[PDB]
Amino acid sequence: GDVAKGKKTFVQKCAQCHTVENGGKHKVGPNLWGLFGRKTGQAEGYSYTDANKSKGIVWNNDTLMEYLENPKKYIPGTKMIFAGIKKKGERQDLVAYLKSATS
Ligand code: HEC
Repeated sequence: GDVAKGKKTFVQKCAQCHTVENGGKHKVGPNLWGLFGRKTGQAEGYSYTDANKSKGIVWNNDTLMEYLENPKKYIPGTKMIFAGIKKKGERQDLVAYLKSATS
């Protein structure tokens, strides 16, 4: 996806609850550094719900694309209160940015 477009999407819809940089602070949600290739709920020092921690899947392009379309559907009981990015293209660009900004 388009990294530049994904960045603006992140700033507009995710930034209020997330940071992505290495050593980033946890806000409403956990810092996202190192997300790809890691199982759900593994950000150091963040208090996740049992649901996010128990999902047991590995975050990557395919799981992030599904999750971001409807967070609560993928992880019922999650405390991430966000409806999701409905457009696939917008979601793909966001994932592209996430991959670039989190490593
Ligand atoms: C606050 C109102 C939020 C907004 C807007 C977004 N997210 Fe979030 N996110 C939030 C919380 C409180 C949590 C933890 C949920 C829990 O049940 O513990 C999360 C979690 C995520 C995750 C999973 C992280 C992990 O498993 O380590 C991802 C990948 C994530 N959030 C992504 C994300 C994106 C890309 C957003 C914008 C579209 C976004 N979130 C917004 C709270 C909030």
